[PDB]
Amino acid sequence: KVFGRCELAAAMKRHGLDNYRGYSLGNWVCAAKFESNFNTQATNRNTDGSTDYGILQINSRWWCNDGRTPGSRNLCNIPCSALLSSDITASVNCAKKIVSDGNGMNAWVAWRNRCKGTDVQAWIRGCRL
Ligand SMILES: [Cl-]
Ligand SMILES: [Cl-]
Ligand code: NA
Repeated sequence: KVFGRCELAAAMKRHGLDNYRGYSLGNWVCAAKFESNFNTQATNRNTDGSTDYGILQINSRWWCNDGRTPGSRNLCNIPCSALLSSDITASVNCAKKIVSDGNGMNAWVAWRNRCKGTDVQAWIRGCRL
């Protein structure tokens, strides 16, 4: 599923990502924009052999099981395919664990490089929330 911008903002808010760990909703929408262009089916292979899955490009080295990432973990206790669903629940629940891991949203390199320190509220401007 390719979400609309305000559609995704609303779904993230309903799933409790608004201000989760202090990160306002626009931070999460911005991260999703640059990680996946709002496409739940996005996948990308990393140079280390792991793969990133879903709207927030959650990696299989630590967070989900894809059966093909040697020596990896599955700390969200989910198949990576669950992160590709039109229903964002699994991605949100795993993102909550990731963002609590110690480095906040810096876990998402693209958030650090493209969202952090910017006017992230623009990503939710105009949305009925
Ligand atoms: Cl915001
Ligand atoms: Cl933080
Ligand atoms: Na894994």
